[PDB]
Amino acid sequence: AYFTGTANNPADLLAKVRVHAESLGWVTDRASASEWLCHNADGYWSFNAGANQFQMAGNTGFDNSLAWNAQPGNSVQNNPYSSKGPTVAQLSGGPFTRYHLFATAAYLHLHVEIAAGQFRPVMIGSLNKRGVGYTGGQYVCGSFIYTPGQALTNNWSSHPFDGYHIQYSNSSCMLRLDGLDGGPSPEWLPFDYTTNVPRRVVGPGRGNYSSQYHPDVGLIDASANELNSSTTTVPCAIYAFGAQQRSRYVGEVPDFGICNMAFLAPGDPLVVGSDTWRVYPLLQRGTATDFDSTSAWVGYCFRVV
Amino acid sequence: AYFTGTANNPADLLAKVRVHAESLGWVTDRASASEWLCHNADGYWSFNAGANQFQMAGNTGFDNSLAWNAQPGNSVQNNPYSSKGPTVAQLSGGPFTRYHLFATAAYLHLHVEIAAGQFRPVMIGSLNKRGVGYTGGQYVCGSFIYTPGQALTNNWSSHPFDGYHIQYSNSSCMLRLDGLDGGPSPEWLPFDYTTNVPRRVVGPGRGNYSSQYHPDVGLIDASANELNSSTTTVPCAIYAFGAQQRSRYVGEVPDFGICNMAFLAPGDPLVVGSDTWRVYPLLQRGTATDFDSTSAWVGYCFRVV
Amino acid sequence: ATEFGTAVNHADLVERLVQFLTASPDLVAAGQAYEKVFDNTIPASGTAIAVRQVTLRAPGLGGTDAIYMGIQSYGDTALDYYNLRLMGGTAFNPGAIPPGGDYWTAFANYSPRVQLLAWNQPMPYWFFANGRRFWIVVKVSTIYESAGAGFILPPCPPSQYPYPLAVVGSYRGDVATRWSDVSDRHRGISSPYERSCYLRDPAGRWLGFTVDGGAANESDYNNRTLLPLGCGRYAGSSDTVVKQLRDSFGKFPLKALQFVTRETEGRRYLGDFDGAFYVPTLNSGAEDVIVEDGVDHVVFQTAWRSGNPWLYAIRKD
Amino acid sequence: ATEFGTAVNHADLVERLVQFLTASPDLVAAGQAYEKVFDNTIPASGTAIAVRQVTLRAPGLGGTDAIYMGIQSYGDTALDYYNLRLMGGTAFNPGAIPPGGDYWTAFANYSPRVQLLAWNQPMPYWFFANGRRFWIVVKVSTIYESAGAGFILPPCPPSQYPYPLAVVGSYRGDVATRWSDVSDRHRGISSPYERSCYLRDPAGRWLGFTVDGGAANESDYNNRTLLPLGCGRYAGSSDTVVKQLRDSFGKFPLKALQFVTRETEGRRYLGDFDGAFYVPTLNSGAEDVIVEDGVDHVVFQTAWRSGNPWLYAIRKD
Repeated sequence: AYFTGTANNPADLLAKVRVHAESLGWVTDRASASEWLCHNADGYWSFNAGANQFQMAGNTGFDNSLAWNAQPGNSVQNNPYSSKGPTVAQLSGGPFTRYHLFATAAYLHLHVEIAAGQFRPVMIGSLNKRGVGYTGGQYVCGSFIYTPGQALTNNWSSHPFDGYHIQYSNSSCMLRLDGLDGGPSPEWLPFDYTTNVPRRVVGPGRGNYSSQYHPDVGLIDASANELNSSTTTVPCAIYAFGAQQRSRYVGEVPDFGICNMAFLAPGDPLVVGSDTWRVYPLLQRGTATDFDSTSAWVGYCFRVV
Repeated sequence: AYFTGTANNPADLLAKVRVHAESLGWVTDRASASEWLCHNADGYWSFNAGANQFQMAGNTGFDNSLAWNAQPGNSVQNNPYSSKGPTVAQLSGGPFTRYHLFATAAYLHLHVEIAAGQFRPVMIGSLNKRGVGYTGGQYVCGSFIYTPGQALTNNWSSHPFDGYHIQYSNSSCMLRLDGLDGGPSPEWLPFDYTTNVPRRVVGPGRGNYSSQYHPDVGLIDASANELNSSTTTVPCAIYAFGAQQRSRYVGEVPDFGICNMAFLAPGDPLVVGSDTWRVYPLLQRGTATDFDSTSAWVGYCFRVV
Repeated sequence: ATEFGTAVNHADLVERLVQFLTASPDLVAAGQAYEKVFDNTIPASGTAIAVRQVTLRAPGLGGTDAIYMGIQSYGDTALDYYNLRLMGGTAFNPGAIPPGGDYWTAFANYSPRVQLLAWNQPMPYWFFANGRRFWIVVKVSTIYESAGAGFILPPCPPSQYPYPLAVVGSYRGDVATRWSDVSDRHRGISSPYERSCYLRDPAGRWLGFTVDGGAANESDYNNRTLLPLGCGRYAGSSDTVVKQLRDSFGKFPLKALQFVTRETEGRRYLGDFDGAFYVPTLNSGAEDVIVEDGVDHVVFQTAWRSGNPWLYAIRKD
Repeated sequence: ATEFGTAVNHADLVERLVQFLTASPDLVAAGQAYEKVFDNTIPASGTAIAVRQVTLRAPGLGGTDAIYMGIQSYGDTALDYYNLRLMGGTAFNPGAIPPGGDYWTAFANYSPRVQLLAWNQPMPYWFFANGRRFWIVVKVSTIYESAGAGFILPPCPPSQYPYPLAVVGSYRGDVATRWSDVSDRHRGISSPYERSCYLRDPAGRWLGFTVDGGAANESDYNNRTLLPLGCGRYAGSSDTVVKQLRDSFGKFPLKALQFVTRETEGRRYLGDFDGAFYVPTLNSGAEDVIVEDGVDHVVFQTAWRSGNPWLYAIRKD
């Protein structure tokens, strides 16, 4: 359920997380030191480990004779982007201080502390349908950094479930929504807002950025209570846009919420109800208005079981 | 301690209050059906009952051969006023709904409901020295009405302990302060502000009137708490102005407070501590801003024993 | 707990409401019926309809809460309106009524009044009530009028915040208005504007919430708004997802309405409407009933316009 | 609980303050000593003095309360101010300090800082402390300066309002100042001005109080003031009784200081200063001691001037 450890290189994280997944019962169609083609009862995913980053891509079928980024129904070719690039998570090429892994039969969440105050979360899983009848819902997210030294959370940067980013080559996260507007079933909608594409998805990823497009940004802003120092979990709703510019609620991320870290430390416990919550910063804590050099006080909450 | 009754004429109240005072040990030097010359261990007072009003005056010595308003050291001749008028309490024809009487060995307080919603307070006693060394301190107050039908609480009106009034003939209340600024011991300081007389006294009498001169007016305004609907007692501090506009705090009114009735009815109880409080309106309840036709919500919180 | 019908006039409506509150089978069986502590008609009507004043007591679901409301009926024949006013408080005291004036001032922590617009005629109605809150909806031709009050559900224990009283109405009760008005200030519960929704701050302060700013309104309330319909604060464009929300394969998503305040001093989250949710408009409308997990919800729209951001659904249980 | 002495410098002054809070015979015997939950020096001093950060916890008289406070010693040699910043809160969390930045933000329900002005040279001092509040006064040559924080005494049971925390200082802590300032904003506790006294509302909202209004200050705080020195709200003349207050036959009357808020929403009485009163200036001044009912009181004057409104006394026990 909850695991911790250390890793000098990304390959060590890769090895330990595959060990954990196999121990849990995850089905790995192909396994290698750097390339995976795994799947579960929900969907298919493929991952590749680079020198200082991870490359992720969705999948719908298997073919061992094809490359890691050429599986049937791959997201590289089945996306509105003209660049045709897969998901990317930009990590470091050095010793990672620590990581925290949440493993389940339906989703996998990873939070890696590459260095003191530096964190790189990775999310894979499927959204809770909540009784809504739709095919797909598999989401794969990565962490991207624009430029070290300069504004780390600049406008061009992209984050998991982001709702406002500027980039023409790569996307930090992506979502699957099959059979939208009568199109072919294989559809891998990315998180973009400025491309004006007929079909796209948006999320509260960035948290409380100035130009974030989501109605719950205020809820995340007020997650902290000045009265009793109490914090509440806000469901992370995902919205999708159709050809006719008519939005449709699609669901929420299982066992995941956002809250302000204005009055809590990384990993501080606050048990709300019978369930227990683990809260860690997205990238790096700063001040309230430090939306350029760090991630401000946006906190990722995971339900620990 | 606490008495109630009815009186068809002012003479009835006269008889009942003298009976109560005598039963409580008060010493009456001379008594009659309409005139009084009484005293106690604190001071001397004289009262006269008119057709529809009471005439009161302080005293320092006794002389049975002198009229009711001609006793030694009488306030009529020993006051800065050029008119040389005694204290006056203006009432109605005599029909009284009820009267509430508070009697003690040191002070006497009366509140008569002349008619439905009409109340007239009468005050006699001495201020609590509170360790302050001064001779005198006896106070006698009455209730005066400017004109029925028109603005009842007009500027020209005067009230017990009033801090703002316009009148050249009569005063609603007085206060004794002997030997002020090296003058002769017999000195009866009236409650006036606009005469610019070298020596005068002021009080919170009017309550929370717009042009009321007292620093606690805010305390009276905020006496009612919106948090728990709780009400507190505010001591009725009195101020005396010296020969050259130098004020000297003199004391507080015993067993008396002035309190807001925004959220309370006449006579409702609100026990604060081991002591119990009785609250009855000054003249007549109105709205918040009705400072002309009625007495707004100024309240007289007393201690009942 | 729910009642649908037609009242021959505004008076008929008010005694229908009181009988529903005091004799509904669920209310009486569960011991949740409300108690009438005051009922008078003080004014001498001239060229106006008789004014009925009612104040009722409320125990709440647990029976340990003390909740007090007030209801007034006010109308004028010359202008042809029969406004019904509402207010709340924490204590009542009949003797605290001045000669003349009015009685609503006697309420402890008295709050400005809200009102519902109607007139003397057969009006279809909808009643929703519970031990902690009540909701009123009236169908006026093509216009739907609504209001209500009760307790919100804060995420904090009731021990330290036992009085989360909220009062909401279509229009401010400080002035008399005719139901035929077409001004934008006249709207529903989901979108308060110009003193249309008051809530008791844990500090006993009736803070007003407005989804949109207004010069006439006090500057204090501009910083506290209803986020779900007030997404414009952060969005850099007039058109946002909320205005373009639509069903998903025939399923109507129900979105909770939140209370939030963000001033210089601090931030806090207060609670959520109990039984009120926002829903889209396309391919739907008022009077519509949607079933989600076995509980039905009715659909209603604001009088001003029937647009996407001015349409809400209310749980009927 | 009381200590009179001379601290060789600001660092030694804070040192003596902490030793007084720890080992004072009254505090230790009664078990009212505070606990130090944090003490660090994060910054790398350049052309400035070392910065000391301290966070302490007070249990209160009954031992069931939770009080958190922080003290900072910020100075700049090239400008020669050794300011001592103060602030309060309800909880602390050392891990909530961001890389860089500061730690005072980690406080739960953080409040703007107040401060104390002095510099590195021997300085007479007057320290008053109790389980619920503390007072600091330093005689800076021609200037008397003072500050403090603690719990006020509301008239309501502590069951529902257990955190009446108040912080007051001579000047706002948002800017750096030289103790030779010539602005009217630099004054004492009895009369705050321009964010000089903050009080935590029962709704967890830090409400500042100012005796006199100010365009720079927020509009909300104008209507809430300290009545004793704010008599000008109702008086129709510049000269009032309070300005002309004087002793009576050698007896100096002590007047309690007041907290009151009169807003549009409602009114409420918050509490009084514990151990601070208003007294006149005539035939008296600073370093004066007056005994009332066997209890002594010291006399201090504001930095601005020693005028009648600009003077207050502190109980010494």
